[PDB]
Amino acid sequence: NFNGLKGTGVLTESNKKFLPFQQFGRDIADTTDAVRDPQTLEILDITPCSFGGVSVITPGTNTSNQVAVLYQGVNCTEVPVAIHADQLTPTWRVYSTGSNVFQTRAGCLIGAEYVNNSYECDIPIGAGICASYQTSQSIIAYTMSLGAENSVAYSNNSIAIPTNFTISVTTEILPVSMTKTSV
Amino acid sequence: KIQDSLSSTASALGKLQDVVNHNAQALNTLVKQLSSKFGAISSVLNDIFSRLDKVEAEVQIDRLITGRLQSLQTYVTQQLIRAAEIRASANLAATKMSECVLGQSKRVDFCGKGYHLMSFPQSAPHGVVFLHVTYVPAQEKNFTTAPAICHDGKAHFPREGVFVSNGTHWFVTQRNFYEPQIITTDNTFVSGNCD
Amino acid sequence: DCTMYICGDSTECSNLLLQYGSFCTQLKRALTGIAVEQDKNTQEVFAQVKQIYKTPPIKYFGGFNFSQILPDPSKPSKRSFIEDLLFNKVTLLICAQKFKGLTVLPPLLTDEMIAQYTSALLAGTITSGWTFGAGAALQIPFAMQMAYRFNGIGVTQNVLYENQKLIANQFNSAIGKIQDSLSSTASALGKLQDVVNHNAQALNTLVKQLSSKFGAISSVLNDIFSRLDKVEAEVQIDRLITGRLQSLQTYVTQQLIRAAEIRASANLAATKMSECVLGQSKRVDFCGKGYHLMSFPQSAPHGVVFLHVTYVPAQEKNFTTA
Amino acid sequence: FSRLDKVEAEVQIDRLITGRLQSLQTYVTQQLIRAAEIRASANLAATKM
Ligand SMILES: *[C@@H]1O[C@H](CO)[C@@H](O[C@@H]2O[C@H](CO)[C@@H](O[C@@H]3O[C@H](CO)[C@@H](O)[C@H](O)[C@@H]3O)[C@H](O)[C@H]2NC(C)=O)[C@H](O)[C@H]1NC(C)=O
Ligand SMILES: *[C@@H]1O[C@H](CO)[C@@H](O[C@@H]2O[C@H](CO)[C@@H](O)[C@H](O)[C@H]2NC(C)=O)[C@H](O)[C@H]1NC(C)=O
Ligand SMILES: *[C@@H]1O[C@H](CO)[C@@H](O[C@@H]2O[C@H](CO)[C@@H](O)[C@H](O)[C@H]2NC(C)=O)[C@H](O)[C@H]1NC(C)=O
Ligand SMILES: *[C@@H]1O[C@H](CO)[C@@H](O[C@@H]2O[C@H](CO)[C@@H](O)[C@H](O)[C@H]2NC(C)=O)[C@H](O)[C@H]1NC(C)=O
Ligand SMILES: *[C@@H]1O[C@H](CO)[C@@H](O)[C@H](O)[C@H]1NC(C)=O
Ligand SMILES: *[C@@H]1O[C@H](CO)[C@@H](O)[C@H](O)[C@H]1NC(C)=O
Ligand SMILES: *[C@@H]1O[C@H](CO)[C@@H](O)[C@H](O)[C@H]1NC(C)=O
Ligand SMILES: *[C@@H]1O[C@H](CO)[C@@H](O)[C@H](O)[C@H]1NC(C)=O
Repeated sequence: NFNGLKGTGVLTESNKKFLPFQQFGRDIADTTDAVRDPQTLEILDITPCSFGGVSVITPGTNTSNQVAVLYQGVNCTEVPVAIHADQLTPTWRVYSTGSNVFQTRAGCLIGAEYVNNSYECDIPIGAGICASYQTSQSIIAYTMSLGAENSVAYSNNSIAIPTNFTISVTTEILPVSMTKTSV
Repeated sequence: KIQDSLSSTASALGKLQDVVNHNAQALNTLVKQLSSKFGAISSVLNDIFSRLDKVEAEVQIDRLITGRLQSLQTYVTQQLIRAAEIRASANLAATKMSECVLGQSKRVDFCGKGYHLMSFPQSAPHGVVFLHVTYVPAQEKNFTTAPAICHDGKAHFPREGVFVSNGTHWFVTQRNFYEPQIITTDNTFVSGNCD
Repeated sequence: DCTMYICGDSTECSNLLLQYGSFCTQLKRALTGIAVEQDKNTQEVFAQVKQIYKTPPIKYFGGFNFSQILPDPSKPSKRSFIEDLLFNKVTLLICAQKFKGLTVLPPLLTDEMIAQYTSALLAGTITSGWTFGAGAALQIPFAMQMAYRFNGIGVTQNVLYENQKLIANQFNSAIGKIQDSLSSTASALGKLQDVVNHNAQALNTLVKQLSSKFGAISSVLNDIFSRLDKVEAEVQIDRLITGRLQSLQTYVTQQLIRAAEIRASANLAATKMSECVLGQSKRVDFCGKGYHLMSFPQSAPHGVVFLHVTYVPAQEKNFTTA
Repeated sequence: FSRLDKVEAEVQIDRLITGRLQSLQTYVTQQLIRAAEIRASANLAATKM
């Protein structure tokens, strides 16, 4: 509550150079995000808490109950600081330092360990990360791979004529109509 | 082998089950969505009339008869969208039933993931399945090429076929089977010089 | 999010939104359905192969100059030069002011793999030719291949024999001159940034839409609570929250239309990489404005650029027939 | 206005402005759906051409 400008959020230190008479600082959404303390000319910046949601990466509940959460684009050296509920919540706030925390371009995946060799992938994680439930079973995150780089002996005299074949029969499935409804 | 792949998993028929799933789950939300009060005093409607005077009972029922009136138009709007790609897949289906089955398609990878042979429709719930009989090449062998020749001091090039040799003679083969043949005047024509 | 856009940094609003319930839950499902298809497109446009090829260190392509399109190892990335200008021309404080939950999720694929997929195709279409979209690719040298693509027009192979030297060098000049035409102006790339301009100004309209009073006394939730009775406060705040939620449905119902037309360009570009670069296409004025030879794909920010190498006849003469 | 005073006619007239505004948003939406169908048929003619 600064001069009747109510709200909610944490306060930080700002380097903005307010004019002698200006006091509030707005943004595109016409939301106050920079106020000057009435007590002294110090400039404060108002920021929200840690946000962005959490995208848990779990196999089916038919299989084990192991998880590996994801934080959307947060440098999570600050998630332990933002967490004061470790005693209150079991197996949730403890994830601030769980398995070997890994850092991607889309925030830090927590609860899994990077592996070197590249396979096909199952669960799209983001920014170049997939996972699967393997090894003693745990969560392993890696980088995708269409396959081993097949080197072709390109040459100005080389060609390849197949000498056999196969007649595959694949099934393409197409919808043609939905259910007729009436209200 | 087809029947094993059909029973291999539950995702083989995932592109029809989605339609019945996405057009029966829509109903369930539409039924559930009338439990919301929309800021009124109660979800049920007879109690509103039996608890407040007609002078200001119309204020609240107005907020409720507009919430449902817009909770219902949203279902229609999402239904116009969902009927635009089915109309855009009954046109591709009425096309693979129009060229794969009514003849052979010269398109590459349209009626078959590779060179194409035939097609078959099998009627399915709210859809169709095409047993796209397809050709796919198998193992190969190595050869060296020379797209020219000159024998009688002048060019003489074949009617149709490449000049590939294994080490003994240059042979003629088509583009997806090793099928050689010796040089003969029947498949050979003179065309310009050989320099 | 359901609440980060309406009931952010407040608690008296989060309780009120819960009774509504199934509305914004449908919102999250709509924008999650769009997101998945945004990967079913790029996985289909480029990744129609099962082997990431790569050209050998030898770079003598049939006598035709190809350095422009094939990536140069000396560059930090295996990215072709044209993609440098292509990524340069396209333009993108744009996210730090989106504290309202509009968190642009990054694509699953990254720009290098998309380049890695893209370079596979030119690795494919040049080394393997028109038969690498049908399973096992077959190496094809680039010089004598023309005797077959030309053969699919009506001209005998003798065009590339009796006129090899003049035909061979002519294909060289046109390829190089295109780089200059790419550097001409911004009108050529008008069909890419229009997408990023359309899909970024919409976000800005959504964010500034929060400032609307929507008939309420105050545009901020905290102020309306502190100057009027609690029993009558229910209808006042409920007026505003419906306005925002109605305004949120307008934004999503525009993306459903937008996602339904990029799906067309995601299903026609999946053909020119399946019927056109993988075989001399025959849909007239579809690949080549004229009799067709082949194509050469490239990449771009949220789109694809093609270089359709067409064939247009030159000057003519008249005669007498029977 | 000529019958009911300004003090409360705002909410009374607000019930009528929202009635028309909801109708425009319906009319324009049906155009966006329709305009795609013509665009679909504007390319099944540009091909037969
Ligand atoms: C390359 O493929 C040919 C195809 O069979 C292999 O056979 C060699 O070439 C011709 C085959 O048309 C033979 O010439 C004729 O053979 C018959 C039957 O032996 C003979 O009666 C005739 O008088 C005439 O010689 C040739 O003999 C045959 N063998 C050799 C050693 O040249 C050929 O072996 C293959 N070359 C390779 C794999 O290096
Ligand atoms: C293509 O490969 C198949 C698979 O082996 C070949 O089928 C074999 O044919 C021979 C004689 O024709 C039989 O003795 C084998 O038992 C067959 N294999 C199987 C698995 O049944 C076929 O012959 C090959 N075709 C060509 C032209 O080489
Ligand atoms: C046979 O196939 C091979 C496939 O790699 C072709 O390439 C030769 O491979 C061998 C190794 O098995 C090397 O020793 C040769 O040096 C490769 N050739 C060249 C030109 O480098 C080979 O050319 C094919 N041979 C024929 C006669 O078709
Ligand atoms: C096709 O033309 C290009 C034009 O740049 C050639 O690239 C040049 O190659 C020479 C050596 O052949 C280098 O000295 C130049 O520096 C290259 N140019 C640039 C701008 O770097 C290319 O080599 C030609 N194709 C072939 C097969 O020689
Ligand atoms: C549950 O997982 C097990 C693997 O331990 C698998 O065999 C089983 O089929 C799964 N359940 C269902 C219903 O598929
Ligand atoms: C993330 O935090 C680490 C440790 O404080 C720091 O070294 C790194 O530069 C940070 N990365 C950012 C802010 O992008
Ligand atoms: C994994 O790869 C890194 C470099 O990519 C290497 O330093 C490390 O030794 C590798 N570890 C194993 C177990 O292969
Ligand atoms: C292929 O290229 C190499 C080097 O460029 C050359 O020595 C050889 O003669 C070429 N072969 C043909 C058939 O052009």
